[PDB]
Amino acid sequence: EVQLVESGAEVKKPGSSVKVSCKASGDTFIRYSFTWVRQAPGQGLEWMGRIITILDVAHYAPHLQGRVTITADKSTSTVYLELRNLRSDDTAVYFCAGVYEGEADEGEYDNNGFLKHWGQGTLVTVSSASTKGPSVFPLAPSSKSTSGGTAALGCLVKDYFPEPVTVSWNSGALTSGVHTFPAVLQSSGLYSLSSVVTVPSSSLGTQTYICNVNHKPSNTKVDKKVEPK
Amino acid sequence: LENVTENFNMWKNNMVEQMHEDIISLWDQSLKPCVKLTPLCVGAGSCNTSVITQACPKVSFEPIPIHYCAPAGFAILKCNDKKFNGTGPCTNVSTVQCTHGIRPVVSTQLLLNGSLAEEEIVIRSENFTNNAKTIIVQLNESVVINCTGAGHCNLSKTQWENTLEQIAIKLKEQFGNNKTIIFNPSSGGDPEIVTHSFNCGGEFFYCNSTQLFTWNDTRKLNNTGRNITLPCRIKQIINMWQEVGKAMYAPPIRGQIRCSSNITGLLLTRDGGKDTNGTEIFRPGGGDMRDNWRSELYKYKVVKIE
Ligand SMILES: *[C@@H]1O[C@H](CO)[C@@H](O)[C@H](O)[C@H]1NC(C)=O
Ligand SMILES: *[C@@H]1O[C@H](CO)[C@@H](O)[C@H](O)[C@H]1NC(C)=O
Ligand SMILES: *[C@@H]1O[C@H](CO)[C@@H](O)[C@H](O)[C@H]1NC(C)=O
Ligand SMILES: *[C@@H]1O[C@H](CO)[C@@H](O)[C@H](O)[C@H]1NC(C)=O
Ligand SMILES: *[C@@H]1O[C@H](CO)[C@@H](O)[C@H](O)[C@H]1NC(C)=O
Ligand SMILES: *[C@@H]1O[C@H](CO)[C@@H](O)[C@H](O)[C@H]1NC(C)=O
Ligand SMILES: *[C@@H]1O[C@H](CO)[C@@H](O)[C@H](O)[C@H]1NC(C)=O
Ligand SMILES: *[C@@H]1O[C@H](CO)[C@@H](O)[C@H](O)[C@H]1NC(C)=O
Ligand SMILES: *[C@@H]1O[C@H](CO)[C@@H](O)[C@H](O)[C@H]1NC(C)=O
Ligand SMILES: *[C@@H]1O[C@H](CO)[C@@H](O)[C@H](O)[C@H]1NC(C)=O
Ligand SMILES: *[C@H]1O[C@H](CO)[C@@H](O)[C@H](O)[C@H]1NC(C)=O
Ligand SMILES: *[C@H]1O[C@H](CO)[C@@H](O)[C@H](O)[C@H]1NC(C)=O
Repeated sequence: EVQLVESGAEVKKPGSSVKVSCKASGDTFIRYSFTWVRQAPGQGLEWMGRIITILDVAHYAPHLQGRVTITADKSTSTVYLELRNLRSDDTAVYFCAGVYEGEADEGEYDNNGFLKHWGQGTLVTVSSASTKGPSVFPLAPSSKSTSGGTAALGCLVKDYFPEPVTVSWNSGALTSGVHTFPAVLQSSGLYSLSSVVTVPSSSLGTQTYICNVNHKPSNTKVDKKVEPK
Repeated sequence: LENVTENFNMWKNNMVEQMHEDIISLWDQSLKPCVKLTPLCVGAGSCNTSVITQACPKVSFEPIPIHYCAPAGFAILKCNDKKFNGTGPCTNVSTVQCTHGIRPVVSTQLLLNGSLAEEEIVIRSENFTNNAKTIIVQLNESVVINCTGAGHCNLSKTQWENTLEQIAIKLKEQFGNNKTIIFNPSSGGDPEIVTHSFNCGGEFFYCNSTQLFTWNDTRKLNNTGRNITLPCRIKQIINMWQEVGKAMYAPPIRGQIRCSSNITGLLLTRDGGKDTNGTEIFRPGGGDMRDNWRSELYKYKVVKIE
């Protein structure tokens, strides 16, 4: 019963090359055939290829032949996936996936296409943009729109890169009744999401609202006071 | 029979190489691997592996007998004798159209469905003195052996015990009567050579032949066993006999694979011992499918018209 570990998410620029690692542990390495399955944001699984490890042979996906390679280091027990000539569309979460094959070290081999063990997934952003912390802008609580019960307000993390971004309200307390939207890619090449929390108006002016946005990539942690302005 | 005296050399017979090459091509259009790896070097040590991936159709490869008829400008000469070394001057030679029907069975250690020895058990060898040259045994009475994809083969403990005797006796009758004859399992090497490998239903069986080659010219092994059961195993990743390189075949599928072949001969290979006391140790051998072909063409030789 193996556990697959992957290399870190990498931000590569167009026309470049990226190599993602995948540590295989918990069982006999050569008894597994590993497959890389990529998935672009919003998109769905796309078979990238599979390496019949023990044999050290790997077959690939038509639309990738030439620009992709799958190799395995039996010594360190790792599998690698290399894509060269990166395009923007290559931007996706590259999954490492494996399946048991049988006493392959003994000649037995099921050569299974499905994937029983999956990796945590490694994200690769292939874009011409540059790493840059975000900028949080408070969303004035609808004081002249909603009343009587509760009012909704929030933040607007705009122009950040590469990804991803975490969000919490009031240092991490008011995480309830909040709808943090998936980021969105702007024409510039940057992303921008939004976080909101519909809370009672009678609490505007005592509980200084502050969304806590973090962006490890840029190593820029931001806090913004959402005063009922 | 032909009224003339000619030379024969099964160990340098050319039909062997002509059939072998045929049997290989009889394999490239019947049993095609999903992947085939083969060495590729320029000589500079470094050796890339040439990979090939083709369809892997499950076919129940069932060998058809093969005849060998001389065309024209050519004639086949057959040797006739109850005990022919297959390497020398044959007295009762005789020209024939086609050689007897031969079922190109590819296997190691045991020769299956071959041709039995008319008289008694005969053992040929390009040089018995050389502990490197395979000894081809020829049974005069075959020993049925049934293998199944279920994981094993059954053999008559009786018949096999006898056989080892009527073989062990033909051995010392060549290396010295006052010499003890012993049988041990493979010394080592590839799975295909270390076990009794062969193909059945297109499945590459690998039967452990320890119980067949652990016979001491003293004791027995029939305590609570009527039949010998070799623990066989079907492999998908195998070393090719046609050429250095591995090859992966697709897993088994037919609800049942079964074989019932005639152990018509063996391929032994005694160990040197460096002239040590009379204690010749013979072990399973083969892996060079030509010896097989040989065991069938040992008494033939095609020749050009005069
Ligand atoms: C690999 O083998 C090829 C033979 O096709 C040879 O030309 C090359 O120098 C070797 N090195 C590589 C590419 O690994
Ligand atoms: C050869 O076969 C006959 C029966 O076909 C058997 O009686 C004889 O003993 C065999 N010769 C030996 C011992 O190799
Ligand atoms: C092998 O199978 C045959 C039928 O093909 C049977 O007659 C024979 O008894 C079997 N031999 C064994 C299991 O020893
Ligand atoms: C065997 O060798 C000879 C036969 O050549 C025989 O006279 C002798 O007594 C025997 N000695 C042995 C090796 O036991
Ligand atoms: C079967 O063969 C293996 C090696 O191939 C050997 O080590 C083992 O002891 C054998 N088992 C039997 C049936 O004696
Ligand atoms: C051969 O002899 C050895 C030791 O004398 C014994 O362990 C082995 O079982 C014998 N082979 C058989 C099974 O006949
Ligand atoms: C040894 O076992 C075989 C069957 O495996 C049997 O036919 C034979 O009679 C046994 N040996 C004796 C004579 O006790
Ligand atoms: C050849 O093998 C079959 C399979 O067990 C057997 O039944 C048949 O009698 C054998 N025929 C020969 C060559 O004697
Ligand atoms: C001849 O030997 C082959 C071994 O490959 C076996 O599969 C076949 O069944 C034998 N002949 C018969 C009785 O069908
Ligand atoms: C043959 O047996 C051993 C072989 O290892 C050897 O030491 C011995 O001198 C020879 N003769 C005997 C004692 O049987
Ligand atoms: C066949 O017999 C004739 C008798 O005249 C003889 O000349 C010839 O050499 C013989 N051939 C054989 C079998 O050696
Ligand atoms: C071959 O010819 C010799 C010489 O007469 C004879 O002794 C032998 O029986 C013949 N062999 C056969 C049966 O073809």
